[PDB]
Amino acid sequence: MLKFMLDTNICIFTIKNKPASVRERFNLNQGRMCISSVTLMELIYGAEKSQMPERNLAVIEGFVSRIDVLDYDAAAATHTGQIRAELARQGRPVGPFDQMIAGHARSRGLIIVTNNTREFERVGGLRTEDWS
Amino acid sequence: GSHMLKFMLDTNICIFTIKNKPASVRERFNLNQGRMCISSVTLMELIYGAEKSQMPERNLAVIEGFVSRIDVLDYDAAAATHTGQIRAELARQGRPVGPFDQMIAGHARSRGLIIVTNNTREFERVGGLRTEDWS
Amino acid sequence: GSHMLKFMLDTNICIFTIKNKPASVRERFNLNQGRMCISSVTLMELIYGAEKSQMPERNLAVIEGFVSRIDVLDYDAAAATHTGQIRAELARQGRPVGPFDQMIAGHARSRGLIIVTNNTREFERVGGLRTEDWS
Amino acid sequence: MLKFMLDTNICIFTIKNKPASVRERFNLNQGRMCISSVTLMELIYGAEKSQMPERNLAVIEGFVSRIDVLDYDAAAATHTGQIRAELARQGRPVGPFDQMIAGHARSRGLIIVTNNTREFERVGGLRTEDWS
Amino acid sequence: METTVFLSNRSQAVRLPKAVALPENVKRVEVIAVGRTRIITPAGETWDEWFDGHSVSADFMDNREQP
Amino acid sequence: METTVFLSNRSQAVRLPKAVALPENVKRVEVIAVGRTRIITPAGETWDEWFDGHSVSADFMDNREQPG
Amino acid sequence: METTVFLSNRSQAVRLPKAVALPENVKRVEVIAVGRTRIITPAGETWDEWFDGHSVSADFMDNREQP
Amino acid sequence: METTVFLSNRSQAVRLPKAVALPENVKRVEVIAVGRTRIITPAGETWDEWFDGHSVSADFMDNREQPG
Repeated sequence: MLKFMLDTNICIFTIKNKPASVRERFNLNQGRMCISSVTLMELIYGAEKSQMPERNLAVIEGFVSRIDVLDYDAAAATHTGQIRAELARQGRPVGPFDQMIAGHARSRGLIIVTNNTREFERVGGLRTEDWS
Repeated sequence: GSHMLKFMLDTNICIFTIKNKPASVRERFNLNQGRMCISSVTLMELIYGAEKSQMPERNLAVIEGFVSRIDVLDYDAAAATHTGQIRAELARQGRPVGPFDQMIAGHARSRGLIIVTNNTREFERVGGLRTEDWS
Repeated sequence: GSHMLKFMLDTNICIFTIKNKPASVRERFNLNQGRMCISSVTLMELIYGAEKSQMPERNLAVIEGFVSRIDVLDYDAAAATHTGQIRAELARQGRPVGPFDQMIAGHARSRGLIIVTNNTREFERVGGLRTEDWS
Repeated sequence: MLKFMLDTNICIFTIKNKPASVRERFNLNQGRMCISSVTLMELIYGAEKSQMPERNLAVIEGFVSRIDVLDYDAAAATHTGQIRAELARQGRPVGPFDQMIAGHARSRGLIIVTNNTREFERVGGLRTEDWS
Repeated sequence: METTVFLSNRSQAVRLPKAVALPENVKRVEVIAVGRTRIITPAGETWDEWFDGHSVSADFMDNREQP
Repeated sequence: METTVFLSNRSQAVRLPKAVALPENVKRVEVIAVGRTRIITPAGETWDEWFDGHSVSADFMDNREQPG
Repeated sequence: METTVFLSNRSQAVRLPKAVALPENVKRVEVIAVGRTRIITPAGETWDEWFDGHSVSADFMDNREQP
Repeated sequence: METTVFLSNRSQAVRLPKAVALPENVKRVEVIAVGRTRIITPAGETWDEWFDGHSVSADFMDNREQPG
């Protein structure tokens, strides 16, 4: 029943600003959303370096407790290695965390939900949606 | 036995032994057979290195034979949590560490594994982590 | 959340706070609420301390209320494996550490937990282990 | 189907000497034996301090792979605390590892299989057998 | 023939007195485990509690800092 | 995880399945209403109350009996 | 009525040619997983392989060293 | 875990259940007879053979491309 994988940019976008349009998109697709553990790494890092780590970790816990967190396994690392090579043949620069997140979704046949679709635009074999 | 693992190989030591096949690491491999592993982060770098090489067909075959004799652990939630703490512990001190090496260190600290690395000077900036140089 | 745990309390710090209820530990308890745990080894020492006391009925009630606000982890195979390595690492160096403290240290090193202890000088003889003194 | 818990003394006795009478006792009771993780701690320690750690860890792995290893949980720690108090009211000295092993078996209703029964003799509420 | 006697399957419930009872429109409810607590929401309104509260400090993730 | 609400005796009751069940320590929970949402937490587990609560006898663990 | 078509349940087997085949007396067999390997023994003779080999050094656990 | 031996095609075969099953990497195992016991291990996984086996091309990972 898993269908969407939320990238890091859409999580920061949602946690900081709490948009109304995202709230209705979450309530309708509840039970079919997830994030890669790479995104969990970035969220935890942001809380630990902030000025109120315990308060911010509490908000992350309520966010994480409503979705699934997928482990970055051998298949995800395999697709990420192929994508990094596919991107090298062109002049397309992509961030290392975003590369791993994209290959993770492709290894599971999931749709990337993101904040700005133009950075996942150049990867072949995966679908993206803009929930901004 | 999953409780027989003791060492985690970083990406640097893997490239070093695959390219050169040195006798010193060959000895320590035979001694600690069945107790070595790598993170899926390291597997990603290796697979990418073969896919972009001049002979991806035969380089992938060598890597898969290398992985066939060790275990590959998934980068789970505990590994992600320790990497987040480590990145903040390093920002407080202005110590630069690469992103893939940061995830490798957090993955090993989450389960008490000893890091086998070629460049111990980069990993020694991490708190609560043991390293060994098998070169 | 099981992935929210960060600190493991040794037996010394538990006895220190239960007997004296100091304000300094009271502050650090409120700050790190929900992220603390003890080993079942520590739970054994506490339960034994109440059963042999002059008022076991009311001392057990206080301890159970203390345990009700933290998690108790089982001493599993990974904790036993790290304790075995630690006991050999210490015999090579002639550094004496008590048996219960040896099992507590191995339990925390197996999962990357920071040891909160009253006597940091005894745990600092263990390789790859972080400690903090909340007294 | 679990019935017996092997103490540390019987394991050292069996691994070092490999007795014939113990071999037939093991083959008949296969699938009903186990050890506490406290005993696993002592076995691993003995291999790591020996002169051939890797060879000795291999022998332990084959031994462990044929039985179950039980975690020392809250119930086991509870019975161990009671036993330590019960022993304190008398003049009965018992080793710390043996105390934890005894309380672990009592918390699970298991029979202690040991090398010399006279050290588990003074604990109340558990049965012992001598497989020497 | 020969069969067995058994007891029907139970489950752990919480009671809501009338001062904190839920409205009549909700016959199905979503439950979420956050640590030691649990959150009881209407079926299709599972995120409303997390959106209307649970604020983070203003400095949280102002810079993603991806190399 | 979606469940269903029923009625037992004179009051309302929410059905907590196995995956999100409470430990057996908990038989008393405090419930707070936030809009259409009800939040349940175990009762009486505040550190400020325990530090001021019942105290331990003067002889408890005056001697930790760790061998060595 | 309406039912379904399915495939019968398979399982992963290993073949033993005649040079390493087991005797005829063994119709039931115990399998044990040791790391990456697996050990195939007769039903009531599961420990014979571990007893007749797998020797430890003479210094192993000469002193238990329990405090 | 006790299983049962059968016959498939012209030879004998041992039945490996799910709990002690082999990974899909393994389709070829070496079997050695010790008395009445047969020991199976995956084939061709000796380090001394891999270090002397097929080598990697000269350009492989000459530049590890870790950003930073």
